[PDB]
Amino acid sequence: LKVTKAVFPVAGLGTRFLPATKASPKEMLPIVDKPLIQYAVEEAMAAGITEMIFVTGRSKRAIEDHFDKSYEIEAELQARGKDKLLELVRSIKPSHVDCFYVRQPEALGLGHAVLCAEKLVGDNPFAVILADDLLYGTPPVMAQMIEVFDHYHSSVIGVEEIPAQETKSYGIVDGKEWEDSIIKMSGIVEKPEPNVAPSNLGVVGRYVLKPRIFEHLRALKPGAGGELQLTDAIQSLLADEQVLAYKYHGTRFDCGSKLGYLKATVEFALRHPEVAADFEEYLRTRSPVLEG
Amino acid sequence: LKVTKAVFPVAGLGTRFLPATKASPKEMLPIVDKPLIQYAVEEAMAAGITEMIFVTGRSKRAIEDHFDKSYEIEAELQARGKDKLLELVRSIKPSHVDCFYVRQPEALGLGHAVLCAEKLVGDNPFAVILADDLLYGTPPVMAQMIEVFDHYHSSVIGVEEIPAQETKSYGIVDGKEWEDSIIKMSGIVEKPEPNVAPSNLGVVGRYVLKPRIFEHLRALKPGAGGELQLTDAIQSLLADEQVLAYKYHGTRFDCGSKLGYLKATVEFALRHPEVAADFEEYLRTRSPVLEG
Amino acid sequence: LKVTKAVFPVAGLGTRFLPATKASPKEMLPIVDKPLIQYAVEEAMAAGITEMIFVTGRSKRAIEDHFDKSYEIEAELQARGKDKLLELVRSIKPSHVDCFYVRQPEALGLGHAVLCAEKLVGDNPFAVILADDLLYGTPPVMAQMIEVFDHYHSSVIGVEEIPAQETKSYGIVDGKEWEDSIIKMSGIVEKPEPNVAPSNLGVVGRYVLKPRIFEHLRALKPGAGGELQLTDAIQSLLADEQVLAYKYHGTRFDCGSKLGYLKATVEFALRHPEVAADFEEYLRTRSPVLEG
Amino acid sequence: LKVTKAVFPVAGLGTRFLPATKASPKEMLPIVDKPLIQYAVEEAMAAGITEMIFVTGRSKRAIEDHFDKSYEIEAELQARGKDKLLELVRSIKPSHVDCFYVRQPEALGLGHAVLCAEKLVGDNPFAVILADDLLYGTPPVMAQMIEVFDHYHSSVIGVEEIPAQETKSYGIVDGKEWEDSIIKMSGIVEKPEPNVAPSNLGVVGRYVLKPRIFEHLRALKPGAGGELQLTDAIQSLLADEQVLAYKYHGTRFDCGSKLGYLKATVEFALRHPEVAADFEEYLRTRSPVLEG
Repeated sequence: LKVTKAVFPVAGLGTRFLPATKASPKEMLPIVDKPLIQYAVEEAMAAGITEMIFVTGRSKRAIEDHFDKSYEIEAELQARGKDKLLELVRSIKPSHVDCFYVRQPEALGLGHAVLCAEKLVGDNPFAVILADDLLYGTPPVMAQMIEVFDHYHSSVIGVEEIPAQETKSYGIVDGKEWEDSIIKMSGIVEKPEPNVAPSNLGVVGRYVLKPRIFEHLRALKPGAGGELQLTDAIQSLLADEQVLAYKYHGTRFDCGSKLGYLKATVEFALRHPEVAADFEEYLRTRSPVLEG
Repeated sequence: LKVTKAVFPVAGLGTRFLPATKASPKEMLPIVDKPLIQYAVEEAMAAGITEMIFVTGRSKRAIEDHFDKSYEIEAELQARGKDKLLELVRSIKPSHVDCFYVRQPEALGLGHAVLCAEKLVGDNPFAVILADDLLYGTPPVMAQMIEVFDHYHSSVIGVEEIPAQETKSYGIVDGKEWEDSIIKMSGIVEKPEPNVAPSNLGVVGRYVLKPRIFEHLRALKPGAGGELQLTDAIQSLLADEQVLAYKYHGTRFDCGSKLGYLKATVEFALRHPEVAADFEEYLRTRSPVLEG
Repeated sequence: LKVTKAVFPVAGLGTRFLPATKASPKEMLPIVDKPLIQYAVEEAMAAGITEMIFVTGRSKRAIEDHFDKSYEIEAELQARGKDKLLELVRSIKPSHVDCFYVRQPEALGLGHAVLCAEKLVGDNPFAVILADDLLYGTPPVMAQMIEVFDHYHSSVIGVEEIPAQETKSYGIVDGKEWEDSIIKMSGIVEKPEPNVAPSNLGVVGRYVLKPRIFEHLRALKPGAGGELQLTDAIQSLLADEQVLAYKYHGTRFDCGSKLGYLKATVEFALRHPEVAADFEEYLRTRSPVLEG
Repeated sequence: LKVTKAVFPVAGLGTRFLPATKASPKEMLPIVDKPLIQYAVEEAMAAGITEMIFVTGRSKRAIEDHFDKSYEIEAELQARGKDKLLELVRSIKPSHVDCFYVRQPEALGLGHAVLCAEKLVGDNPFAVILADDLLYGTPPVMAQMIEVFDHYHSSVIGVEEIPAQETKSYGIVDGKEWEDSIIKMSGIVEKPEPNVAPSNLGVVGRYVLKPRIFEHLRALKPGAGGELQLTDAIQSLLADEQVLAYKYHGTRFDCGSKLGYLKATVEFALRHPEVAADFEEYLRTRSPVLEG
């Protein structure tokens, strides 16, 4: 059983980024020169995934027009004779990668977004990648997680040791450590108060899910708006079969926050061949007072 | 004669920002949490301008959907009970500000973009603002320039002392200094070699133009694609009436370049009440090695 | 004072055409092979008008994409070598015609839509054309009305004799005939009861307005939703200066109704070079029974 | 093995409908008050199909916005208190129906569009429905064809008797009749000359295909542009397993042609609750002269 598909929820309101996210989801925010969602798709590609399923909401066109062919932009590029840039634009969606679109009509949360993709995933394991968790890993984090999935044939939840006083911001897993970095999960709890959290292992926006999850999602009684909690479906699933938590190696930038977006911008600029040296020299010599 | 209108060319390919500008013009790039074009519109508003004319090209919808009312986003905001954010979203286009759209069908340069707006400006003086020149001024730069225009009733070209070896990147003005910061222009030349440049005063993306400019634009024989050089029209205009260069005070970020975009991000983050303190402490303590 | 501008309110919900108008304004409905709004723009062009001002609302993109350039459609035509269809596509917006867009954020009616366009019209007389009134006239109706305006330099209201029992569907004018088909208006009333209507001359969706109309729209007490009844502004205007009603020659199809749209389709098909002869023969021989 | 999925190629350039199809695919053309593609989706729904796969090209947004939720149109309906029109709008995409989108970046024909959808169909039989073939059948034609598929578990090709001199416009099947209206196919040929055509049974835009078809599409030598002739893949398939042609009962309108579109408009108008009686009376009494 090989994972060839990834589901990307890309209806991010980005309240912490208004007004920038007025007309585009937060997953389209650029880090230096590349949208968050493209980093995420490239991470999926590095894990062997070739079918990208985008679950869109408002401003779907920012996502669609990013990955779909643009005749007008290739015209402008061809007209300016910019041949390297032409191939850069084509590489956003290589020929062997497919992009499919499905709608989440109402912003009803992650579990609902996953369930919307059910009949596009079919009877197949699949990745779920939240692009506002920007991850740097060697190899990429989803590639690490596909290694785990290929070995154990169990769902894999990406987790990270987080500060004990911040457990109210994370889903928190419980279980016994198995091998290095792998926890056989006995439970998952959504945003526990620090004094009740069963561990310091918080869920990050990376999952490999076996298709049985859809069955458990469908069984949940929804909330007020109709929200389905993916955590409740995961909790229900591990009662029936093995579910693993994987402590990935790498660095996370929480680009659901402006601070994390700024850290990501700084770190990736300093790795960017076009600007790294000049940007470092700028940080070293900048004046503290902005003159108007 | 009061300036109530501003023309914003917003068909920026952003070759230096591909792939981020695949589906949105470079003028929509965010600085922390606000698109460049919104900074520019706010600068025009600070100068008393109330009619915003956007000259669009590819991906016009990123611009239109930013300034036009969104029913879906206000629905999401109302559904989440986020009332301060609701007013933030409404303030993108205050009730007393109008936004009009006109097309530049082909990317044929700035003079062509200005001429496309002729019959929307009418027989009125108007501002031209290039949003990828991000300016910080107290008061804002266009407000400074409208002060000059209201006093002299002559076109005003925003200029800046630039390094002598970089004159090939700028239009360069010539003339006699009049009062503090004001040059009565005798000529303007597009991108001269350093050893021939008549001054070190380079044109930045800010203009106040009297409507006679349209006549001079129309008189120009176009280039290969049909490009019209605004510089040639300005050169032609000053032969007939007074045209002034204004040395504004403030700081410019060249956000047509990735480096300038990064400097702008850093400087405006350190002024941003939500992140300034944490971002400074991050810059002070960050590790030099990114761990994968 | 020549009329060079026309205002086209194109926020038509087409409740009578749902679900067809789900994602497109009713003014984009095709008559045989051409949208209603393109018939209206061609009528304006025949009257010498060269600036088209579209007051958009919901689904603005169907209108914008129709009149703006499309590279992808021209790439598909180019790839199929289909040549005459290129001149046809280019003819949708000839080089000497400008298209400008302004938003009516809330669908508040015709008088309000006219006021939204004020700063695009400036201090100029202008046509107002409701495209869901499809008019066939030789010469075109707006061309007839501009001839009237050029002769009298007064606002012109298009009218037609309507059945006496239908006056509650129309604005109804009153006055005295002055030359063949020209009424010097003494009054206008919005939707009178038949037994109270002062004439049988009902207003159709064609106007030539002098810019004094904007001051009269502002003087109006708004309706409960904020509507400004254009009829009441015309009533106010004619107290200060001459306003004329013009009994145009030609045929109207009320394409605000499904029945008028079908009649229009039949009549224009029977004049269409490609289908007229074959469609008439089909209407002559068609079987009344539809086999299922 | 039930058919739950239908593939709708909707990249139709509608060269015969320009300029109407400038900004909208021909499959969005309305018949009275409903787009062709919605008739096609309703026919699929009547056959028990619940996953609609749209293979888009140029102007994908007209198709997407038709089937996806619109908050602004529902806000305008809500503000006008128009209630039954809400159920009508919601009925465009009922809760139990999923809409998925895949791109055909280059307009390379039907067989190629079917292969583009392969990974959305998976290992499942599927319907293929060309919406510009408007079919009226009681029960609907795809419902008739699914009954055939459920009975024989073989691919089903929709066919109709066509005039012998028109075979160069059709794929033409050959075989032996097996039950009323069912032909066990021995061959199929794309557009034979009349004197060479093996039958008068022409293929219409309705198919039920088993997923073995994808392997046969891949085995085909591509056309000069990269096209894959679906007819040749069906010819290849029937050498390995049973393929049936089904002579449906009902009436076809070729809405790839302006004349068929007009006939469809007339016939469906004459069955429409709101206009049938009044439209028939207009056709009976209409004057042949159009007054200008």
